[PDB]
Amino acid sequence: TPPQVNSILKANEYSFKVPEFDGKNVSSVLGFDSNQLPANAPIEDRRSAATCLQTRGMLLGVFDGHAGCACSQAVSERLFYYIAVSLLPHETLLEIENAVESGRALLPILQWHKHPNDYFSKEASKLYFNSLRTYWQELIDLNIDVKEALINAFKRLDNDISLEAQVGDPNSFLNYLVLRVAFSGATACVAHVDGVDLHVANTGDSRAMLGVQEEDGSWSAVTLSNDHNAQNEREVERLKLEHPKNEAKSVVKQDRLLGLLMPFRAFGDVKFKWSIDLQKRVIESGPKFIPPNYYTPPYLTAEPEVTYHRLRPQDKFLVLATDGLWETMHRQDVVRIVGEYLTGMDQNAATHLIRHAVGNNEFGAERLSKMLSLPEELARMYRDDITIIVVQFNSHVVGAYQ
Ligand SMILES: [Mn+2]
Ligand SMILES: [Mn+2]
Ligand SMILES: [Mn+2]
Repeated sequence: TPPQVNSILKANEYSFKVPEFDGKNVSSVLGFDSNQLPANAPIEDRRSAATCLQTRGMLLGVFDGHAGCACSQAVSERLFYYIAVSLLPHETLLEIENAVESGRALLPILQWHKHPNDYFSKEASKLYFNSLRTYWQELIDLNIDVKEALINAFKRLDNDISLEAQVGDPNSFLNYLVLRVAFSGATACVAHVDGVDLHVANTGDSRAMLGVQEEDGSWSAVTLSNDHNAQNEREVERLKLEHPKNEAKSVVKQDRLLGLLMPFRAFGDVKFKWSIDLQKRVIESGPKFIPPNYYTPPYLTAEPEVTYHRLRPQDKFLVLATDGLWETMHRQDVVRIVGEYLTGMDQNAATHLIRHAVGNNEFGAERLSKMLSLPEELARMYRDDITIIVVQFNSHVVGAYQ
């Protein structure tokens, strides 16, 4: 039914609006819309959005999980904390560690903007907090480039995931959870926006795209991330020269890392990072396939490619999305749809994008009822998990920067 279509499409619909100060719109970001449509019964995509409280920037992110949702969920809830901590000066690190030790009031780090369906891990909260505390203690003892902060946050979260999987936990559920997190994988495409400065750290084949309105009113897509997959020449060459000459033919086979992985960068997936001996010892330690040509590991990295963009008055919005969207529509179509929607040319841009992606026959927003009527088993035969965040910028505030 049409109203059933609306009920299913709007189930995960979410919107946030940056509050006005003194009755005026003062942020470079007006707000954002986000939505998810699953293809797998337990959806393996994740979305996240928060505002830094000790620093000013806002973080938004999409994460495409595979081999389960454990790693996508973990990254969804931890990466922003790692980034925030990496962005803090020594003064705030000291204050946080002192409040932790002396048991005083904890300084707040992030204000999350999460749909009710989105959740944190209750059972792992203490483990995650302990790991992040170790991280910021190391940062203290080691005593502000945003690009390098993002890179180091990504790398440290991945390394902590590996170490936690190795360490286990006395609680059986926690012990199996750390292993599930390390053994599954997740992409991560994250935007950090501080006034007019926009950084995009990308790890995998999710994508961020800027919508730019030209002087004539037409719309144009500007890429802010490079899909890390077989179609990326620089990525294939990077993989090639990261290993000896004998492996130039096997590092990428059938457009896959070692003939297996579609994304060439991701969190978790320790099967492509750990040594054969470490994998064997961990598998036999408690609660199995070694990739082919696994000679000089690691082969996979979570380290992101970081792009920087100074927002301009013509930069109207930014679309973060998993490949569940980008595989369905051309970039130009995505940005044209979103721009026409936001210019009043559905009360949620991401929901409208989903409506187009699923119910499309040369852009006719029909088969939507048929596609949304399919159960878990057949849904993944026609579509992938779809996750979208549309951030709308405040062009007046952006132009105020000059
Ligand atoms: Mn996936
Ligand atoms: Mn996907
Ligand atoms: Mn439409």
